[PDB]
Amino acid sequence: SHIPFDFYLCEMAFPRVKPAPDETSFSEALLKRNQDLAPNSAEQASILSLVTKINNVIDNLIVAPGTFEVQIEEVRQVGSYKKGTMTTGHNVADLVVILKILPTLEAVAALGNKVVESLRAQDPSEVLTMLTNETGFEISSSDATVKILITTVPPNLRKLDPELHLDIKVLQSALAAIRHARWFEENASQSTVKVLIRLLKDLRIRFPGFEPLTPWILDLLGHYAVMNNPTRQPLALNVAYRRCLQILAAGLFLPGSVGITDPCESGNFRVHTVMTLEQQDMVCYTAQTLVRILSHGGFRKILGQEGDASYLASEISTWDGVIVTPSEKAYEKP
Amino acid sequence: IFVNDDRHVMAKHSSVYPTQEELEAVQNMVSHTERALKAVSDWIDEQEKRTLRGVMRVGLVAKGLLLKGDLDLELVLLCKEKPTTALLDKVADNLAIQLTTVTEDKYEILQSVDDAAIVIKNTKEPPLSLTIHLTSPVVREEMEKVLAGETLSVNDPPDVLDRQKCLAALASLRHAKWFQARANGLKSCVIVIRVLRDLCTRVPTWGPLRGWPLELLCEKSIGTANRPMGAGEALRRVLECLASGIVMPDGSGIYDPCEKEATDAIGHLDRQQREDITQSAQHALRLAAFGQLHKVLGMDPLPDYTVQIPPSTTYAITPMKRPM
Repeated sequence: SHIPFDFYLCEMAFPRVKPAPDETSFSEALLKRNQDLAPNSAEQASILSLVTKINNVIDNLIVAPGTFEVQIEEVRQVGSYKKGTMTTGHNVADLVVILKILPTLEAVAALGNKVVESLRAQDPSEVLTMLTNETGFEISSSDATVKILITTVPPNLRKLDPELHLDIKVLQSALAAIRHARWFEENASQSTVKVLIRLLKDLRIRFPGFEPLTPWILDLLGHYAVMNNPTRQPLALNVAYRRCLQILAAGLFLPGSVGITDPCESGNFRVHTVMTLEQQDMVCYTAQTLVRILSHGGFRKILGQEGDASYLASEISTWDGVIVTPSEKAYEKP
Repeated sequence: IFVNDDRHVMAKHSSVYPTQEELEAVQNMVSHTERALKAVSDWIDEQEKRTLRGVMRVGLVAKGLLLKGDLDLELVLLCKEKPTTALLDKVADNLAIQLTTVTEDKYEILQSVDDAAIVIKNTKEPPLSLTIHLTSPVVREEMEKVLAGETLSVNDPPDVLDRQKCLAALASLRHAKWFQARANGLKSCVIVIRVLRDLCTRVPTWGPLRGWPLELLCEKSIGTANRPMGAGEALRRVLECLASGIVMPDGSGIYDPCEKEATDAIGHLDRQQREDITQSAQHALRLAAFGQLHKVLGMDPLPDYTVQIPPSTTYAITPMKRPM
């Protein structure tokens, strides 16, 4: 029930004595990094192409299944492709397919085969591969992959049997992905939010202290940082990026904190509680170190523009004479 | 929320709160001094028939921030005109006489023209030491006019007291009034300042915050919460504020509400000091979150607090109170 300190929630209470330093270079670096990370045109075209073809086939199966046994209630585009937060080099889109029937491994394989064969019938020259997996199946071209996350209608969930049916965890996560995509389209369809999330994804890769943060937590964190603020305008990217580090450092995701309530669940689920206490400590202490590094002008290292920087979170570093000691673990096993 | 943390903060608070013996000794000496000074004032006035415009408590005595071990008390003596060496000597001399109208306790009276002050020491061991700062609202006006490019027209005694010292004294007076108006009635604020004051003593990294910057930091950070907080949560919020980087060189700093020219109450910290304090609060925050606040407080794990001495009956002031 405790809401940790966030400077950007009460700026009027902390007036600046002197203007903030000029962050033109940081702002430029953030955009350059976003541009580096953003999918190129070829990637954008190949994923659009594959998603469209698959989504068309599935749409058709929905209206005109005919003899086909695996009946489909609905298909939705979800995830990074739908949110506009994809990263270059990972050209994968997700579709959620809600079956009317019980999702058996067998039905999933039949649907996967059915969809890819429809594509091959329409265009024999395009080489695709279709493999089933834990969550449904996936179809790949040489250039792009579309994952079909299978789930089912509500009746069937409380009606599930672990015996022959895809795991409940998988069916629920696919349903959550639809909720997330809907929430995102309505609440986080702002340029700066999508860019910040792409940058956070990258930050997490380069500083594995952030590994416990999940994609949904990053979505919510990016949205919070840009949008949740009394200027009633999206915060500028350089400001929101710093804010992400500050609020983590100030313990947004620590024990005692309300953190961020999941807007796609009932009733008031604190999203960060998917992390263990130890992981909460680590995410916090990693942000705490980076907060300080950023203050000493380490933005290029933080942004990944000066090679590996991961050691900044674990080793002492020096910045124009100032010695920075990384924040260290506080959590203790019971 | 944070029941265990409340317990530890309050236990720590008890450990640092002055004994009744210390508080009685402070009350005694402050009251004697205030009464003696009023007598000095009356005597000057009669010898004229104004010169001394009143005596104000500042610092730890005013704010209720005395802790076990504090020997230093402070008052501000307000003069109608800029105070002079002549007035300082006059006051110091007559004080020795007027004191005998209220007590037989022996007091050493030392004037310090350079400090624009009179220091009084009792004979207890260790002795309490009360500094009487002489100043006038006129010293600020003159300084302000100069900064505003105005020319001073003042037939000045050749011995006006150091304007810098006298300006600092008005500043401490501003702080005391601000403290009573804003910090005192802010739930948990005084308690947290007392505890963090002790922390600043125990942990040299925090030393540079001791006093006004810490008071401001605590009131601001605690006051920005959307609801009253118990001591455990309130302390945590101060830690979160610091952990967020608020005192780092590119942070907003802590705007001094008692200065007309925009002033950072922590602007005196160098880069390494800011770095160290930030890192320390960051670690303390996580210690608190993970059940180890006792380590921050320098204590072993456990198995209206604001008024320390009565307000002056000699120089009674109108009590301002932070709005409900």
